[PDB]
Amino acid sequence: GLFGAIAGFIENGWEGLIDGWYGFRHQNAQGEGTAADYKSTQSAIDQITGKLNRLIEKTNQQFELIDNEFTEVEKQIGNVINWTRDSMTEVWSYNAELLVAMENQHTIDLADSEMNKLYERVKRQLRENAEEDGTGCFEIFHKCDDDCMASIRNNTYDHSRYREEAMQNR
Amino acid sequence: GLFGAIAGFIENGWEGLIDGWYGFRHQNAQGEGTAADYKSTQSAIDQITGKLNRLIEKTNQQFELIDNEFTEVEKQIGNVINWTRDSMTEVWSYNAELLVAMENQHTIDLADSEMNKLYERVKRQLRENAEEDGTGCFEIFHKCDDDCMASIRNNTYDHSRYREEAMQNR
Amino acid sequence: GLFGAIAGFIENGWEGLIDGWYGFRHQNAQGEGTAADYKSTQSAIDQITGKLNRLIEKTNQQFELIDNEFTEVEKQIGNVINWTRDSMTEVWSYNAELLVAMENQHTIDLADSEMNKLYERVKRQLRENAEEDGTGCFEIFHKCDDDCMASIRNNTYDHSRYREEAMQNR
Amino acid sequence: DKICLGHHAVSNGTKVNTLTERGVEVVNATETVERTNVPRICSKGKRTVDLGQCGLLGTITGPPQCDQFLEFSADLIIERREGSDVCYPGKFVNEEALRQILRESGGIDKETMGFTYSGIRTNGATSACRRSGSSFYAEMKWLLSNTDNAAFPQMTKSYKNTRKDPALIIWGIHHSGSTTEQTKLYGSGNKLITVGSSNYQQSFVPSPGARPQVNGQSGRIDFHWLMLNPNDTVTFSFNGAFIAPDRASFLRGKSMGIQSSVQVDANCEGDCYHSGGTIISNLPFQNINSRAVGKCPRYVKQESLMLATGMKNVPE
Amino acid sequence: DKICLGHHAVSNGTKVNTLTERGVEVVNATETVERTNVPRICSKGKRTVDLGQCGLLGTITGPPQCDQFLEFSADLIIERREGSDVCYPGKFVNEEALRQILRESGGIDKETMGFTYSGIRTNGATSACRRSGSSFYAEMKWLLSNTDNAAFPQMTKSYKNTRKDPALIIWGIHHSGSTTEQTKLYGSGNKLITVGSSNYQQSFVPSPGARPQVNGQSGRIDFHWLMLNPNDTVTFSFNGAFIAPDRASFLRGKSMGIQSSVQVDANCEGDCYHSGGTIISNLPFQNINSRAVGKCPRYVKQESLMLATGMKNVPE
Amino acid sequence: DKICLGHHAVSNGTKVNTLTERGVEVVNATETVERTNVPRICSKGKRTVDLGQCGLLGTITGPPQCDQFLEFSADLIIERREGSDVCYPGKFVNEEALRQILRESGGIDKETMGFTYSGIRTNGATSACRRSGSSFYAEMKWLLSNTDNAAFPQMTKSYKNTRKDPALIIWGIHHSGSTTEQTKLYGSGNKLITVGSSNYQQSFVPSPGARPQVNGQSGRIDFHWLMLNPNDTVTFSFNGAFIAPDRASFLRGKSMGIQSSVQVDANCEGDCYHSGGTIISNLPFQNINSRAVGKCPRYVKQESLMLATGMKNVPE
Ligand SMILES: *[C@@H]1O[C@H](CO)[C@@H](O[C@@H]2O[C@H](CO)[C@@H](O)[C@H](O)[C@H]2NC(C)=O)[C@H](O)[C@H]1NC(C)=O
Ligand SMILES: *[C@@H]1O[C@H](CO)[C@@H](O[C@@H]2O[C@H](CO)[C@@H](O)[C@H](O)[C@H]2NC(C)=O)[C@H](O)[C@H]1NC(C)=O
Ligand SMILES: *[C@@H]1O[C@H](CO)[C@@H](O[C@@H]2O[C@H](CO)[C@@H](O)[C@H](O)[C@H]2NC(C)=O)[C@H](O)[C@H]1NC(C)=O
Ligand SMILES: *[C@@H]1O[C@H](CO)[C@@H](O)[C@H](O)[C@H]1NC(C)=O
Ligand SMILES: *[C@@H]1O[C@H](CO)[C@@H](O)[C@H](O)[C@H]1NC(C)=O
Ligand SMILES: *[C@@H]1O[C@H](CO)[C@@H](O)[C@H](O)[C@H]1NC(C)=O
Ligand SMILES: *[C@H]1O[C@H](CO)[C@@H](O)[C@H](O)[C@H]1NC(C)=O
Ligand SMILES: *[C@H]1O[C@H](CO)[C@@H](O)[C@H](O)[C@H]1NC(C)=O
Ligand SMILES: *[C@H]1O[C@H](CO)[C@@H](O)[C@H](O)[C@H]1NC(C)=O
Repeated sequence: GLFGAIAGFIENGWEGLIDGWYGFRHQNAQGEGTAADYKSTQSAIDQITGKLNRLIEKTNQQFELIDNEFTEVEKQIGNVINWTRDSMTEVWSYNAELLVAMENQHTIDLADSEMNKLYERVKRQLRENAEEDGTGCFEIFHKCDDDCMASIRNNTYDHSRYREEAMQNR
Repeated sequence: GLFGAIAGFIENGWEGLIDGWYGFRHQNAQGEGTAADYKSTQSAIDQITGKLNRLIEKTNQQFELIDNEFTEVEKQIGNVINWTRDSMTEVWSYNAELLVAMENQHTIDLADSEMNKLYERVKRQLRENAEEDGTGCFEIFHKCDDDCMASIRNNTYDHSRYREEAMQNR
Repeated sequence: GLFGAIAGFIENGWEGLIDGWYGFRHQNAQGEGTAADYKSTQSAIDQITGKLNRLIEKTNQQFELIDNEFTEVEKQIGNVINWTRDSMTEVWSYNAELLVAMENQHTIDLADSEMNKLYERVKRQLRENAEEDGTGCFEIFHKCDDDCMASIRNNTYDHSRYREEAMQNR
Repeated sequence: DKICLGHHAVSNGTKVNTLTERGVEVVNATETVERTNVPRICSKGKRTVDLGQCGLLGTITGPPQCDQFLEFSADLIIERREGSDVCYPGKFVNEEALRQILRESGGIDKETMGFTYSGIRTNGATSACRRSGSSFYAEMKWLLSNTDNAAFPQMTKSYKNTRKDPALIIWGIHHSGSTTEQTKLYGSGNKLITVGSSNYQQSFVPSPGARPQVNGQSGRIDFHWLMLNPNDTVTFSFNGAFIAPDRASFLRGKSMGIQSSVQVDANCEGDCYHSGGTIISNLPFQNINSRAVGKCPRYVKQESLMLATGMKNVPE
Repeated sequence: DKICLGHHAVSNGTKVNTLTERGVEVVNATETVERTNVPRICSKGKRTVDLGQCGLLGTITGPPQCDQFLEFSADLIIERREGSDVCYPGKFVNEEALRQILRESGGIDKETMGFTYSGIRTNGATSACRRSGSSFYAEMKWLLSNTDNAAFPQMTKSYKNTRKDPALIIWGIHHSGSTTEQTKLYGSGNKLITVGSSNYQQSFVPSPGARPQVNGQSGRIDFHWLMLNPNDTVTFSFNGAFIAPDRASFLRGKSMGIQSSVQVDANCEGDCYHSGGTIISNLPFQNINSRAVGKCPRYVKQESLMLATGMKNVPE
Repeated sequence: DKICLGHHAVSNGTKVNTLTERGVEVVNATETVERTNVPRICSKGKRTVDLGQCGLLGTITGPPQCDQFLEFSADLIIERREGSDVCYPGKFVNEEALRQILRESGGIDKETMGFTYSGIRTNGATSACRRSGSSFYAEMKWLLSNTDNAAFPQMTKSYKNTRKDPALIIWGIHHSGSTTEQTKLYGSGNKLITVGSSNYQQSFVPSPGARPQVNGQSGRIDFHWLMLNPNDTVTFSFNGAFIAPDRASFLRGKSMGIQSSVQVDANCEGDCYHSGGTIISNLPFQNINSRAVGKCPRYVKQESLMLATGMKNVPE
């Protein structure tokens, strides 16, 4: 992807993450735990839903028969009709192929973008109190219990509370 | 947006910023001040202008009348003409809708990109002398007067000059 | 570009880099040296190659003659044919122009993306042991010989080995 | 000690194509090309007329198989392969134009031309058009000379359209299987029929001769038509071999016409029809039938075009 | 103590649609679909011919209303609803093809066919074509038998195109309102007109009979046309009921033809025309008239498609 | 002390256009619009028939220049400007429809109509169709009255298509250069030809008269055609001026037809053809000829559209 997170620095996805699209997995004295992120998941879902709302429809444009399957029309006009229809078939097949390829590229890049944004948002929360591993992991220097992990997820984390001990544990 | 700055970590835009598209707002002993960034603003404007130069035109392709509004043409050929015209109307309406939707997505992402680039450019200038707030704000540790703020904006800022005192004020 | 690396914070490209698309240039006690990055180069090449595989072809759609260059068809039907052909010419010329413009935008942004990803990947490897210059350069604090530089390129670099001396040389 | 970010993934992803790669596996995807046909004409809520044995153009002239379709009203008109326009053999000039008009008509209303006759017979009949005995097109009159061999008189008949919509006017020219038959029916001589309106200008001379037998007859009728504008007059000047209209037709409103080989079904609804049934779908494209009509997904050559609805799938 | 980055915003943004969302508000936007029509034919700088009462096909035959348009020169030709091609009633075979030719002609130059006549009258005239007294199509000659009832002689007339461009050749077949009138004008017998070139092959037998009165006349003239190639010859073999061309027409160059109901205006310029006026715009699309001609924005069904020219608007 | 990241660049980049800018210089690029034509018909591996002097429609009737093309077999049929359909002058009604049929035919197989004649001559010949002496269309018979001036008898001839594919049936109507010639060949009187099938219904009366001389002849033949369905019958009822078919034609399979002015070449292969040669290319678009046929890149107005295959070029 363009943002190099999904199928990038994050090695692989989590099959256990059935609660959302993006989530947190932590390690502390109390053990291991997994939780989905609502905002990032919902932003991606709403954007994909928006694409589907646009594409999944046909127009109110009516077309009638201009040739005849039971009694063939005159050959010259029939050949003009077929040439025109085949030309339209070519245009629309090209349009369909390109639309889906473009949308798909954008959809994959969009998901990768949301993953990156979530990573950088957490990075900003934990300033100086943690350092980037490089696998999508943040090594935290101070002790961070389940209430501390939950504060990071819930966006209530206060870095100034732990800064002294974490900075000392550089 | 894809870069998560505009309508992202930056909470909202500034109605007071009438001088450019992107700008700086500072806080120091001398007070508060706002100034627009020329390069980032100009890059965004030139790119949007380029899109308009491409789109705002019609071709030199001439079409003539092939039917008649005063004296109706023969019904069979008239129906072929109408079917063909309606098919073209469908193609072009689809083309127009998709073009504008694609361009608009790109335009919004492009503006968001320029905002992000400006943020990261400043981040690199202030290495170690400041830390990211998370709201698009850089907390500077040393005292930074109007000449110091102007040096950041003008890209003449020298981090080595202030590094010692700022690093000490970790 | 969208990622602000190529023709962005990286001032310019290297004409001497004939081995790949993206590479490393270092400065140490032993001198200067240049080496290409295989993974980033190959990812960009494979993606461009993929675009070409899609575009460089024509369909298996056959069209026959519906008019006549030696003995002109009847004027009315001939004018309908010409109008239809000219309409198709307009559609396809528009399609071709837009396809290439879209692909080109994406191609340039894609290359810029790969450059950015390589930069951030190295940044993560060197955590705390180095700092960003702002020109695409990483100032390393500890002594880094050719084997040390090669370890960064080869992704075998161990930051914990040098962390103490580098952190001390803040 | 550490918190790590991630994304979901599945064992069984779905492949899609992008600008840069074929068969990229994503967490989920959905089809954009419709392949499922309903093998019925889904006619729920629509005034539907299934013509069956009646040919669409027969609704205007009235061979016996069209007796119940002389004044139909419809939103949807269905032609069948078994439909026939004729009883005594023949055909319409500009036939497909007229079919296209009638398919969009909303049906037809009929009104008398007001033609009365003297000095000639009005009741020509044939074993090719049976209604418990020999008969003829219900909307037309086969004008004959009073007795065998007798000279048909030089005749003129006029009809003014006093309505606010155009009138569909039909007539026929009879081509007997032989010159002797032509004389027996209309008397000797080279016959002539002219027809003109303020908009229209055309003539007809019959040509008798042996055609191969169709419905037991070697003769033919050339049927012809014109739209007569409001407060315009058509004049028929004829001197034999003329099949006169008894009634004018008027179009009722709007409809759509289809050709199909499958049964009507009032339990399903759809607006996209083809000979094999109804395409019921909200998808933008279809690969079922390039000649589907109504309000349809666009026909494309591809059987499938999967749209990604999830991120790239990266399993461990 | 701190420097903070930001972007501008407004209270009153403009809504646009994207791939992912409808009605996203942006700082500024601009319309891509033209809705503004100019209710005039904007003809600045163009040689313009407004036909008015003259029908385009009348420029070739010359009924009285076309007397000032027999040799016009034009970049832009304007047909009006009130235009009529005829004085004595009738019509052209393949009429719309001929209109399409004349619309693109750049106008017409006329040259004598060089036909001289003996043994017949050349001055047929009618009250339907008045020029202060009964008259006739200025470019044609109504050939009659020397006296009432007299036999028209079997005639042949030839014209070679000695110019480097094709010649437009017209003729007419007269259908009297009755057989007796046909005899009075051209003598008795079944008449015939053949016409051939190296490229063209076609015949005509007249059919007299009562048509409804138009411009006070129950007869009709069938007008016919062909393009005669450089150094090819047309031969007219006729024996009555023939309206002979007096002059051949030659196309001058290039033009565009339109149909309109609005006034010419030499104060505005435009290249996209429709019946209601001129679309003056640099926008890529228009929703004014699907049948606009010339050099036009593409017609689309949407009334508006706003293109974002600013960032997303995020007010506090 | 430091490691620095970078990307490659060149002195001589290539310019491309993007959504946002014209003439952006990139490291490399490639053309998407084909401009290179091969000035030959690249026919490697294809059964090719170059008609030369034989007109495509002549393959059915058989003027002397088509003697070697009466039963050809082909994947690719090439018409040339010098090709002529006729020897005695004339033309086909609905000519281009018939050309389109024959271009796609795969060639033709011929079978006797099985017509035998008595009471008339069968060997009409002319100096316009020479085969070392006066002759005639190889597939047709010019039926004449037994002796000069003699009455041609009222005739009927029937042919049933007993094959599984439609039969192409042709006939001709002879228009002599004068009425006296018509009498000399077929006897006096107004002649008539009717032709009918279960599908088809049409008549013909000849019109003699002086046409300008073509191949030394002032007369003309009107050629006509119909497709006769499996187990349907065509009946020809005629009484003079009739050019009878000797053989029916059957279509062999599938082909493509082109018109060209360049030589065949069996050393190159291609599937996109135009009058100036062959477009050999894998590129999606071409700016060579809007009327190219076969399997072609799409025609576009632009001479060049460069696709970027490298990053933006940023030299020091
Ligand atoms: C135009 O195309 C149609 C098909 O779209 C052709 O009709 C088909 O003909 C084939 C074989 O000749 C049959 O198998 C099908 O039954 C036909 N399909 C339909 C829908 O009629 C048709 O021949 C083409 N027109 C001309 C003038 O050639
Ligand atoms: C083709 O479409 C045109 C409209 O684009 C039809 O003409 C219109 O007919 C309606 C009602 O019948 C009138 O209100 C309009 O005045 C007409 N518009 C124009 C521009 O002429 C036309 O009937 C259609 N052609 C056929 C053969 O049905
Ligand atoms: C349709 O377009 C063709 C060209 O695409 C016209 O034919 C050309 O006519 C010009 C000048 O009249 C000649 O220079 C060319 O030789 C012609 N080209 C071809 C391929 O024939 C044609 O006249 C147009 N059709 C009608 C009905 O006007
Ligand atoms: C995946 O996509 C299909 C659409 O084809 C949908 O029906 C299904 O509900 C989706 N499943 C999930 C888990 O989102
Ligand atoms: C906003 O857009 C419109 C185009 O519709 C333009 O006329 C106007 O000048 C623009 N305003 C500003 C402040 O850029
Ligand atoms: C650059 O592009 C062209 C395609 O036009 C190709 O032939 C050539 O090999 C390319 N050169 C390099 C160095 O990639
Ligand atoms: C036809 O004439 C009658 C006069 O009785 C009039 O009522 C009607 O409006 C006219 N219609 C038209 C279209 O002229
Ligand atoms: C027609 O013939 C004349 C001979 O006088 C000649 O000048 C002219 O070039 C010829 N034109 C053509 C097209 O053959
Ligand atoms: C025509 O009739 C013959 C009877 O001999 C039969 O064999 C053939 O199948 C028939 N074909 C059709 C299309 O009816």
